[PDB]
Amino acid sequence: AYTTFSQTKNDQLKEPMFFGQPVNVARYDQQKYDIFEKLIEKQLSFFWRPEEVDVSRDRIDYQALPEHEKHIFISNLKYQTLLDSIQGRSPNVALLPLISIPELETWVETWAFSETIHSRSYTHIIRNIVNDPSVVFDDIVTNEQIQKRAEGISSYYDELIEMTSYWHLLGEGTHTVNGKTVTVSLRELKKKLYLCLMSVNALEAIRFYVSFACSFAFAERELMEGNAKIIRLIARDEALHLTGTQHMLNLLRSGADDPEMAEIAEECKQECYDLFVQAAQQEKDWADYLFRDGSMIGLNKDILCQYVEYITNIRMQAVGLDLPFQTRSNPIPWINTWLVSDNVQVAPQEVEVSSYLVGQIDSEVDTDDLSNFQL
Amino acid sequence: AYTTFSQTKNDQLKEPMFFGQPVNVARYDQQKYDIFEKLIEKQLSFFWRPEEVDVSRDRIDYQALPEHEKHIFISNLKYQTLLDSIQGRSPNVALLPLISIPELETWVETWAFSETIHSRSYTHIIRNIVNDPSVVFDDIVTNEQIQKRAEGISSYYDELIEMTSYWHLLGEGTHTVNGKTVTVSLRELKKKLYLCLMSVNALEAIRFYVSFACSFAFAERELMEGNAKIIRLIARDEALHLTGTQHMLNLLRSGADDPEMAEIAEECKQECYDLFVQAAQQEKDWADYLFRDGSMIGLNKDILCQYVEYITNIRMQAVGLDLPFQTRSNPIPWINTWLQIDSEVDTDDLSNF
Amino acid sequence: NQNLLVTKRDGSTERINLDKIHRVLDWAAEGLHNVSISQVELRSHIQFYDGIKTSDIHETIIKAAADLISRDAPDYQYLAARLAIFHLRKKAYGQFEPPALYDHVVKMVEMGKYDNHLLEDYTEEEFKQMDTFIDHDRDMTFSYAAVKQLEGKYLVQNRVTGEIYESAQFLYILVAACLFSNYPRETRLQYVKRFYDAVSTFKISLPTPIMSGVRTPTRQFSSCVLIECGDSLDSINATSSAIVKYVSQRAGIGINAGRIRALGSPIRGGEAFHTGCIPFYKHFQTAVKSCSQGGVRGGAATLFYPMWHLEVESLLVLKNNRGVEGNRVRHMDYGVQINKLMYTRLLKGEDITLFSPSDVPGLYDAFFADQEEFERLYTKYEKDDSIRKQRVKAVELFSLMMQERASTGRIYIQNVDHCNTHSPFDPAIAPVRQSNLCLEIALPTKPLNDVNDENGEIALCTLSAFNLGAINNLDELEELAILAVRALDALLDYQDYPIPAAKRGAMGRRTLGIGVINFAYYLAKHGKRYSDGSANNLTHKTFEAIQYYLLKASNELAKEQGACPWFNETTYAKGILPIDTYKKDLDTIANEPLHYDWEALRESIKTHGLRNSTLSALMPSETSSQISNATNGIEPPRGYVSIKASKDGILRQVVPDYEHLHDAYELLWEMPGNDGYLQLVGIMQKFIDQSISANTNYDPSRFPSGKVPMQQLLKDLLTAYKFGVKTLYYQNTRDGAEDAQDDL
Amino acid sequence: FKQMDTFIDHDRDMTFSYAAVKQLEGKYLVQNRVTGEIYESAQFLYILVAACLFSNYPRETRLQYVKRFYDAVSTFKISLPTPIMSGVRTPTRQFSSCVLIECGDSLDSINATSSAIVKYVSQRAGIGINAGRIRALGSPIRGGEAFHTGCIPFYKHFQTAVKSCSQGGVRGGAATLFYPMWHLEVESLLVLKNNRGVEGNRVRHMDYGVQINKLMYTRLLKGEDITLFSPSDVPGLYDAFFADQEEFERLYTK
Ligand SMILES: Nc1ncnc2c1ncn2[C@@H]1O[C@H](COP(=O)(O)OP(=O)(O)OP(=O)(O)O)[C@@H](O)[C@H]1O
Ligand SMILES: Nc1ncnc2c1ncn2[C@@H]1O[C@H](COP(=O)(O)OP(=O)(O)OP(=O)(O)O)[C@@H](O)[C@H]1O
Ligand SMILES: Nc1ncnc2c1ncn2[C@H]1C[C@H](O)[C@@H](COP(=O)(O)OP(=O)(O)OP(=O)(O)O)O1
Ligand SMILES: Nc1ncnc2c1ncn2[C@H]1C[C@H](O)[C@@H](COP(=O)(O)OP(=O)(O)OP(=O)(O)O)O1
Ligand SMILES: *N[C@@]1(O)C[C@H](n2ccc(N)nc2=O)O[C@@H]1COP(=O)(O)OP(=O)(O)O
Ligand SMILES: [Mg+2]
Ligand SMILES: [Mg+2]
Repeated sequence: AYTTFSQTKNDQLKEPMFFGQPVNVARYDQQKYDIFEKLIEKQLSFFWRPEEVDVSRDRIDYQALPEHEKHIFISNLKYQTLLDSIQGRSPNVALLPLISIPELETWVETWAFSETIHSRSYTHIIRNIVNDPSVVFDDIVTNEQIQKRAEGISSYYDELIEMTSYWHLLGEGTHTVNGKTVTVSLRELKKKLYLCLMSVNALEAIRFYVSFACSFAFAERELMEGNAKIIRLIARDEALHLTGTQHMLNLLRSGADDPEMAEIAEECKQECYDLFVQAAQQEKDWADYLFRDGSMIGLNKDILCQYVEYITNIRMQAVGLDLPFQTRSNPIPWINTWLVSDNVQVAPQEVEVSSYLVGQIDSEVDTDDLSNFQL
Repeated sequence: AYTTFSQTKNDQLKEPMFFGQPVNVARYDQQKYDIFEKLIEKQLSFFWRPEEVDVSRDRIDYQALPEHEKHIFISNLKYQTLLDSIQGRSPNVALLPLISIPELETWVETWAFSETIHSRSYTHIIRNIVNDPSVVFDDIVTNEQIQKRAEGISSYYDELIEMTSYWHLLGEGTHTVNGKTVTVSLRELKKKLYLCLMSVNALEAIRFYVSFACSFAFAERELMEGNAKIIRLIARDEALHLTGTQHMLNLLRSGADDPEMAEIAEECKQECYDLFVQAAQQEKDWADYLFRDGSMIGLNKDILCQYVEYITNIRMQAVGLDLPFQTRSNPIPWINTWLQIDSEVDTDDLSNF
Repeated sequence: NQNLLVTKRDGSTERINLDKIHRVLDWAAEGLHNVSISQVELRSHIQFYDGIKTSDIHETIIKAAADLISRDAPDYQYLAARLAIFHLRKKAYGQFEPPALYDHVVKMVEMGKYDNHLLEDYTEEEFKQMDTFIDHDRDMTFSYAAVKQLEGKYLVQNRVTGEIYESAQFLYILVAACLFSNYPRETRLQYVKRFYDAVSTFKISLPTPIMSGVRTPTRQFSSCVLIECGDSLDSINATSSAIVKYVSQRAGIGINAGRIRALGSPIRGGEAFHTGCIPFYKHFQTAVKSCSQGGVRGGAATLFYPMWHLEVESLLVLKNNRGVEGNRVRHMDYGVQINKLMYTRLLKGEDITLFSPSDVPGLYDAFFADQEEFERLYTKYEKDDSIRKQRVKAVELFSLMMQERASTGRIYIQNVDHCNTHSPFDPAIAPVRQSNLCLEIALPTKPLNDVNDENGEIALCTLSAFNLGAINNLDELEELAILAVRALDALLDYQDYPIPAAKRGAMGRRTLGIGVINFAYYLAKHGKRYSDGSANNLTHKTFEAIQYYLLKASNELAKEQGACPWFNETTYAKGILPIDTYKKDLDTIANEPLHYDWEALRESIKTHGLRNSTLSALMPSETSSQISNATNGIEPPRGYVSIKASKDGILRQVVPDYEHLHDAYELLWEMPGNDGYLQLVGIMQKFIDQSISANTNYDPSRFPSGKVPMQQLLKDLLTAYKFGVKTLYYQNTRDGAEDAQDDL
Repeated sequence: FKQMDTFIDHDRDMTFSYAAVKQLEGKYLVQNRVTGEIYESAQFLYILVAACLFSNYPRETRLQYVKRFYDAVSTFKISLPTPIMSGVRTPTRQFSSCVLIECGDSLDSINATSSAIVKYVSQRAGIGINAGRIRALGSPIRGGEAFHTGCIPFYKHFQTAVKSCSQGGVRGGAATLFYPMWHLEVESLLVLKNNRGVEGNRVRHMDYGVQINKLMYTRLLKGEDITLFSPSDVPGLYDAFFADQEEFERLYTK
């Protein structure tokens, strides 16, 4: 049975990441894996709110758009809103009752909070650019393409939650529920957990980035720059989320946490693959749905499909998977100006700056060293 | 069965607070209860990090303290660390698979994140005031005088989670598992959720404020100023969380959200009161344990017990419960310096004028 | 082919023809190296559909060329530029060859695009001669960012229909002809030709108001406006009206609002009580954001207040993203004013006392005028128990200020004592109490009681810059400065003033700000860097030459055309030179002797005077440097191929002379820290009449804990004070966000 | 003064009610706002208001007029606003209330309107602004020299002017803004007060008044379409919207 606080004094530097003793005391002075500590620190320093970006010009630029471009922008915003609404609640339910180290638990909670901020920001953009947002938010759960591009994540989450509840409630073995035989296997639970993590990786690493490219193409045409700043701030945290999922998957494949997980993942060099191929195909369908009434300068169906294949290859190489597409280059190199902020110098008196950290100061002041200072 | 994304486009403005259709999309332009949106906005407007507070002098101040004051400080820090280590994860696990309005879901997520920030701040203080933070963190679990409260607090969460799992797995009715009969009832699960929410309200309303008083009494002595600076922000966030859970309990009790939870609240008039008085007694006994081998200049067993009784009276009136102690003013005033339209149009207007 | 059909500009429909696109690309590719037309065609043809407009084809090829700008093939920066030129000409005249200058001027004046006076002050023959001066081939020397800024910001255009009316050479020649319109007919055209050759060849850089409004019938070109707000409702209303009137006319605003009494302060002896400065700050913000800067960009303003203000803790956090609407004003920048006393209180670990400015008579005036009186009054008032005050820890206040400056990057510093002791103006008569939006302008101001009050004084500064990357010798600054000064001075007699107080200030002081651009390119060409301190002597010599030649030009202009009307209020009138009042600590880091005869200049200034009160001020040149493809101001470039982002585009800019000088460049995030840059800034401030837009840059990955230490921030602040740095501009931070998507 | 004293009837003080007396103490009778002690009774207030109002009257009929007005007011037959009762007979001369300010389609007019709003809210006076003449978003400025960013930024400026002297940012500032129904931005102006929008596109602390005439009502009755124009693009339509209905109909049709 799951317990919020476990009365056994375990050593948390020797516990597995998942399927161990549930965490009791939240400590941050020592981590089994420091990568999650760094991710939490970076996410905290990356704090932001949509209210800090002036979006007055975004209304004017949106109302002057042709119908087809408005359709593209609003469809990407609606999909992102729904998926980040899902991503706000899903880690806390699927992953929290399975995590057995404090660092991963805190990272999952911080990641969920970041997704709530992202959903608020998408809603903020929609409220700003649309004079009646009720007509837009109501066409989200009923949109056919949005549903077709979203079930392949909630399904895996639901399966993981279902058999996690079964495991926490019955234990390993064969049991009889209402006369039906239910088998609870920790191997199957580990397999579902790996599959769900691989689905979340695919989502946050490919689908959200396709939507990001769609939103950034408008800013490349000197249109809707404040929404672009908001989306760039979102992508800044999305990089951290995909890095965290990638590390979670790679630590379960090398066997450094559980020797069984390595062979379980080896039994998934087709399933995990098939899932990524299906996600790429779903993105191709989404790209066809976006550019149905027309295309836009710098972005059409062919370019977005090429980018889908490129990013799928790039993010599948990072999790030890074969490349399902031709090894090519980036068809839209300008996206690199929206995800790498090292050489980006924005005009601060015209547009907002997206390169600020919150509370990244050591705060230690020694008055003795400052006293010996001649002004 | 719980689903992360429910395909039915329900009207979230008429859904119940809990036990309705699981939330699918988050709405910020409209809320059934705006209080949770205001709470989320206030929490985001109070965002802080432990690294923004200088705690360099805290080590020197702690090293110069007498043994019995050091004991009080470290026991208070251990209690706060355990309480917020629980409160970090517990709302995200117990309440998330039960909420059916987006605003409450978002508030619960933000509240859990803020509790994680509190835990990080406690770790920061412990690491900055003690040579090795192990002799405190590994002592938190085995400390006899804290584990009883740990069980008493986590039991409600665990029972709520277990019943929620049976409800989501089997549904309402009588079922047979491994030859034993399990009765899953929505009334029983509602009672469990109400009891858990009352336990959370007692935790963030009473248990944390005693420790706040112990931490602030050092501040009134111009000692451990960085610790006090951190605890001030923690207390602000606590007040926010307490307001949130108080609103949750009041809206469940009023019956304006669920015509069945009113009866459950009425039948908890003895169990909820027992839980609150048990929490007050536990804080009084914790105060007893704090000042055993000595006492502090501005804090002792007597005045701290009076403060516990005062704070629990005030926080028990707020959730519609009979006061269990005599009315008495605040014995430590210095702590107050540290805390629906149908849109249809016919063609009969042509024949108006 | 794919049997595709395009929509022509005249509305007709034609068949696809890739040969025309290839011909245009080859036209834009003349003389370029490592540029392939094939790649541009490959990235452009995939985006061609049925019924595509030819204008969209041009935009597609321009964008495809611009996306190829990189360190391996920097020459694309020209191919994407000429293409963008090709489109502008067709958008301006319907053809490539521009018309005759006289016909263009007449046609533009008819429809009201240009000022009528151009047709009155010049005859047809003079217009033909200026047409002879013109060389449109210079349009091929622009970079992609330069052309994008010209198209989106500077070229005369309809802001509603998007139609462009002129090219860049017409812009330059008409600015030159319109500045020197009133000059004697004998030497007028020679000055016009010399100024046009200076600007078109990128020797002198002009700011946005001048580059976008000199030929236009709206005649206001002061880049910087300084308005002082008084502790009065009438003063607040006048400040709001002046802000609205001047933002709409191509001007940024620096509001000094440190005189407004604190929250809770009595009004009229107790009849009413003040509600705080926050609602008035919100009023100022809405005044700034109501209009645009002449239909070019959004308005911006900076608020100034002393550090000892009673509400300083509330004002410090006004910018961060961690508040609500009732306690945050996030769309205006802020400047904290500090003197030696606050720094000493921080050093000694004592307390800082905050008063309401209305409750301490004389403290606010002595804050800027003289510091002995300020210390006496501050000490007196700290021991007075009948004055409302609040005591805070100096380390706590400074920590809060640096926390906010790090988190928002836009909490600027002004050392008021340095702004007055090392000032061209006399603190007793004309003290400096504030700065401009970008913290480079330091001019006297007087509060206004009415938008038409004549007792007030609003400071106006018109700017220009020297391209240090276009001068081969410092002596070349002799002529250019003259031109610059002359042009700017003529602009002062050409401009119109909506607020009479601004006219009073501009005609009394005649202040100009001439800065530099391409300083990083200059250092790299000389083989020096910011960090090691090798550039100290070179910076000393360069800025000594700049200040000497600016002063000489102003002195000649004064002895030819009369001295400045309020020249008696400046320290120059008493023989005091910038080489006299500089901070002495600068002697410990620079050993370079003066090369020019400053004694003869001092005697000449005493005898005749300066036409202008101020001449030097180092602006950031965020937008104007892009025209000449120059590093902005004195800031090192962030990358070899940097990205300039604005509402007018995301543009890839290559550092000048990247092929032969990439190893000699020092990029911003390759700097050990801030010591060398601050030393260079102090050496500059030794000679500059006004402040310098000096940035502080911190990368938290350069420290062991991954966090910038508060000790380092305070040490850098104290170091900047020690070397005489008047003001600190943006604090830039390396967030470390990197999700690289390069080829596999 | 002796004649007024014999005109005074202090028995009328016993005709007030408890809420009346509480309001009288709170805002009517002169008092010290620090010590909280009062100095005058109701009858003195009434008689002195009557005397001060009729001070510049001929001395043949001044006393009888004062007596009649005092009898009318003290009997509760004529009622006068709270500022009159709190200011008349006192050294102040600010007898505030509500002010109607019209704003033209000019920057000078906008500045003057904002200054007047600031000067009148500080006297705790309600504001009625007519900002319906401001041209719509996207209208040319100076023949295309600038792009108009709409009425919303100026409405926000007016709102901050109203709240400039308000405690806590937004507390006792009250204003009502008027615009015609046929304004080109009317769809974006009608939703200025609901929470469905962001702060950048919402002005929630000011009330709004939509101006309608016969043509809009008859188009609603017939189910036709209402056409919205920028007031600067239709010469004479804004003037005819109030003055001449037949002329407005002709211009609207044209
Ligand atoms: N028939 C065509 N097929 C393909 N591209 C064309 C064709 N005609 C013009 N273009 C391209 O369209 C771009 C823009 O051309 P341009 O600005 O001259 O407008 P236009 O439609 O050609 O009208 P016009 O030249 O008569 O003024 C050019 O780069 C040009 O190469
Ligand atoms: N001699 C030139 N050098 C550089 N660019 C040119 C030149 N002539 C035209 N251009 C540019 O090339 C584009 C098209 O030129 P042009 O109108 O002559 O041919 P086109 O429009 O492509 O085909 P068509 O002759 O059918 O109209 C325009 O943007 C135009 O400004
Ligand atoms: N009613 C008000 N509420 C809040 N602030 C006000 C009010 N009236 C004026 N202020 C502000 C405006 C100024 O910043 C400051 C000073 O008041 P002011 O405009 O000078 O009128 P005043 O001259 O009659 O009073 P004082 O003699 O005290 O300066 O107080
Ligand atoms: N720079 C600006 N940005 C946004 N709006 C502006 C700007 N300048 C003026 N406006 C608004 C204010 C008025 O509502 C409207 C007309 O302004 P106005 O002050 O009368 O200028 P103007 O007379 O020089 O040009 P016009 O004749 O077109 O009005 O446009
Ligand atoms: N006087 C100023 O400091 C402020 C003002 N300004 C600059 C940039 C923006 N977006 N708005 C403004 O109002 O101009 C000068 C600053 O000088 P520069 O920034 O260097 O001039 P320029 O690059 O715009 O041409
Ligand atoms: Mg006054
Ligand atoms: Mg006008």
